[PDB]
Parts: sequence; structure tokens; C-alpha cells
Amino acid sequence: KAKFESEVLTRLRNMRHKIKREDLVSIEKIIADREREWERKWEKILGKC
Amino acid sequence: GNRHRYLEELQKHLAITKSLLEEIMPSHASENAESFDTIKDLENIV
Repeated sequence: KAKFESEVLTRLRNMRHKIKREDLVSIEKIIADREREWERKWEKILGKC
Repeated sequence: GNRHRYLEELQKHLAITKSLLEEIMPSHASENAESFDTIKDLENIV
């Protein structure tokens, strides 16, 4: 029982680490690029922020 | 009194002790005694 529950804990940690270090880093980079591309595009068209 | 006499009286009572311990002790007493640490580890993991 102790060994099995330990495995469950490790699975949860691996899942959280995968979400925080892999999945959210990739998504946040895409969001930041998109927000910058957008701000540049309209700043050029409007001559102001 | 005499130290030999003392050890003889003590032997009489330790013999009772030995008989009581042989009666009280289950066959798996030693195994049960080893499980204590494992039980504590389970609680911490949860």
C-alpha cells in the first residue's frame, strides 16, 4: 500500500511539473508573441498606441 | 542475606516470568513488531 501511494504522489507531481514547465511555458510564449504582433500591427496603422 | 540465596529467590520469580512471557507472546509477535516503521511511512505519503 505504501509503495502504491507513493507512485500516485509521483504521478501527480510529474503531471503538475509537465503542466508548469512544459505546457504553460509554451502557451505563454505563444500568447506573448501574438499580443506583440498585434500591438505592432495596429500601432503602424494608427500612428499611436 | 547471602547473595547465593538471593539469586536463588530471584530465579524462582524469573521462572514465573519466563512462563508468563511464553504464554502471552503470539507466534507472530516478532513480525508485528517490525511493521511499525512501515505504517508511519504510509501516513506521511498520504
